[PDB]
Amino acid sequence: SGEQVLNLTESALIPSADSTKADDQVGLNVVNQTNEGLYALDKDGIPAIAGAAEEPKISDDKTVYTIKLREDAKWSNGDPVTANDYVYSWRRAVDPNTAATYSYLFDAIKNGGDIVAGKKKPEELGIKAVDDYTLEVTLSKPTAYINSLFAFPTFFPLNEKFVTEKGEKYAQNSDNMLFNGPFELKDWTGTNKKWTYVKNDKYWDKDKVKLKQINVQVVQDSGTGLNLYNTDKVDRTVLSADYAAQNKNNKDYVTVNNSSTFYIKFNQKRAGKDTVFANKNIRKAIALAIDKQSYTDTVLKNGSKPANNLVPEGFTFDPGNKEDYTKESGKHLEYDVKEAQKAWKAGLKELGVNEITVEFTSDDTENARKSSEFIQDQLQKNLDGLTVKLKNVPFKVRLQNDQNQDYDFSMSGWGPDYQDPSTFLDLFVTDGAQNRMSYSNKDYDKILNDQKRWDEMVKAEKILLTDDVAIQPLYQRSTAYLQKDYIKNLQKNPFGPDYTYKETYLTKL
Amino acid sequence: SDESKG
Repeated sequence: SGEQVLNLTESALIPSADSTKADDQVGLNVVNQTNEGLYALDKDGIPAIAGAAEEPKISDDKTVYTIKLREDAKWSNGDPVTANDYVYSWRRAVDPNTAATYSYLFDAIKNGGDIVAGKKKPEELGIKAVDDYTLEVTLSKPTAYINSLFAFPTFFPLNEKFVTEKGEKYAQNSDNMLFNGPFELKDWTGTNKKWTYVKNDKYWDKDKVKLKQINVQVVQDSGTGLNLYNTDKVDRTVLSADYAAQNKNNKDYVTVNNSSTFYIKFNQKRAGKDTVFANKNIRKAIALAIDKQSYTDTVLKNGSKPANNLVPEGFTFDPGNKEDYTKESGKHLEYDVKEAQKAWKAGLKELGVNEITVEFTSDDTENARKSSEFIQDQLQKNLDGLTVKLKNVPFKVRLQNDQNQDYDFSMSGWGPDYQDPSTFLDLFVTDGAQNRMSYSNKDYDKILNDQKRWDEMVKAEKILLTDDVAIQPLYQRSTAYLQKDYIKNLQKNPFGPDYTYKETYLTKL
Repeated sequence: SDESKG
């Protein structure tokens, strides 16, 4: 009931809206509204056929998938969505020229690994257009979460003609994108603080889309957000720190468990030279010197809780006995000032220095600045002779500097792309596109490269955390909001792109 | 997916 226009906020400028290249939660959420793959997560968090017209035929050994495509699916320029669009985009994803950070997900597809490494041509990838509306996908091995990959933006189709025509400007703004999802993107210049979703009249399932328009603006402090919410300019707003705590008893307060882990990254090599974090004792000193409980109680105050695992609690469970991965792994790198100070003294002796300066990178929101000041406080008071310089940059700049290894240490986070520990653990394999720390442990790589698979993944976390201190988990993220009661059917996805607005609607007045 | 600190 009433006008079906939804007004939302986002905490950062869009880093990428290229469905192949995007690897961040902001951009992946955008392309999830505007484009669509073979599957998409349903209301219960299960991948369901979307671009696929029916349930695939699957071989006995579960490696060959024969998939019929919707014959009524169209691009926003009227071109039909065909098998060729999937072949093109999956080859694009593995093509070394593209340097797509998620190219490693295509290890699941026959020859994907070899193509990323330049050992085979992209045309050898295990996807074939049998005809214009039929795919044959050949996996490298049985992959239980394959349908979750099919629901992930890197596996969405692309219109080769359009992508080619736009060249290096492809997806740099909303005029340089094509849409096959519930919404079209409008009003995005590439670098501005507003953008718009408009119901796509050429979407095959448009009769289920109820919102005519979704307006998004960048807001980076809860006070501004709250004022906009109270003056009815936005319908949902993020609350952090005291703003969460002051509104936690409000009728419209809601908490979202993101099953995401925020962690400290320790870059071991910058501009070709070892940093101080090449020393394990120094990594351990920083890691163990942060009161994680106080952090969440002081900085977040939003349902977030301390993390002593990379893999979040409550997310993934043993196929044998159904017990949580985190219970089997146990805690790692628990807050301990004395053990931190022991590591600090030993590290400083090994390096032959009395003092160290390092720069801590985080984002440029009000709460990220509070976070950084808290961590600076913790490390400086606990570790004599340590100076921590603060860098607080736009999310996209942090990510660029991460890819370039142009940082010392940083606050980073990962949300799962499918429901298995590997979504987290695979990040820190040697030379991985999401490693970017020059962290390399061959035993860790060997583990990650069925009950046996699970048991080994449990063991891997001990190597990463307790043994090597590659990173330091800080918290398991929840997010607090005020949310107007008239928003109905707001689908929060348990993994992959964060939201699906497709069937969201409003019961205003 | 890489997470932003709100």
